[PDB]
Amino acid sequence: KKWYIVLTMSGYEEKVKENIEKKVEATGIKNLVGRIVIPEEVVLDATSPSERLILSPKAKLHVNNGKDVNKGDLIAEEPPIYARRSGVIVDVKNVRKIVVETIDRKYTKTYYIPESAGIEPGLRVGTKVKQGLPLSKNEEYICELDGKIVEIERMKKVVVQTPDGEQDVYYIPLDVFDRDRIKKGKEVKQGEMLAEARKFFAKVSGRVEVVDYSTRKEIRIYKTKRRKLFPGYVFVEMIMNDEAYNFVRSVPYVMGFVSSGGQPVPVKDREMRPILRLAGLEEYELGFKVGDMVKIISGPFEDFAGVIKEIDPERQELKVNVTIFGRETPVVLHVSEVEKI
Repeated sequence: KKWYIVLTMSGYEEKVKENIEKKVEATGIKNLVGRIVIPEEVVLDATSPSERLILSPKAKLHVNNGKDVNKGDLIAEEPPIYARRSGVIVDVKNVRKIVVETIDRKYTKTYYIPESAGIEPGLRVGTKVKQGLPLSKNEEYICELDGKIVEIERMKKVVVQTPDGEQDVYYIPLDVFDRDRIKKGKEVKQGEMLAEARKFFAKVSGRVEVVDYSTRKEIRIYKTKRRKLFPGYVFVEMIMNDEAYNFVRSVPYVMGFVSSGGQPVPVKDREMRPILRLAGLEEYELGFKVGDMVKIISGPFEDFAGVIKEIDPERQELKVNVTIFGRETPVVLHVSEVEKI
């Protein structure tokens, strides 16, 4: 029913959590121990993306800058495609979409090379291209702009023709192409879904960074590292009495509790709050120099004093030393989360 710190040897925290969890299982005593937390700090650990997903500007994102995700999470969703006007399909054509990002950055060049023109072998995401270099195995469709491919995708070009003769062009991603809905000669109606929505899941675990442009959205996922904030501490939620005490105290590798005199001290609310926030167990809201005293104003460690120790501009990051549990503790955070006092 309350938080207590269990002492272990530095670097044995995880074993103690497992042991405790097992003892609970092998024992059937399930009313003593609740949640068990080993406060870790997730830091960036990648010089560049481990996934870069490129998406339409109309892509619903289920993530957001700074967010941390696991290898299977839904990170985005592309809406369905709808016929803008009524008419008949007059052409359906296999077409490769090749999106080139140029050194002049900022916005991208999309190409559509008819499959019947042979897509050049050797073209992949990451491939450098220069002007004059063909993209098609034959003539036509030459690259007009030096850059790199950031997306290549098979599609169907669907041309719907209105009764008076005008035309709408849609590019259907192949994997959602629907042979019975989408075929030359078929009547489409305004509002008709020509293709379903698409989902997207993290190919990798890490921290997301999204670019939100009018030209396109991106999700980038970077490999992160985890660092135990307090070696030798295990925070365990538990009723505290003889039985609970002895129950956890006698776990292998459990060395004791943090306690003044007798029965162990339940962590002060103020000191536990960062633990909880780091644990995702609570849902929460200029010229700095090394050695500067600052106040954390946001985040897990909100309301804590600190000392700048490391500064990382062009990332607007700070490593500041904070005292919790009378322990000097380096925490990473954004400049937007501190004040210079």
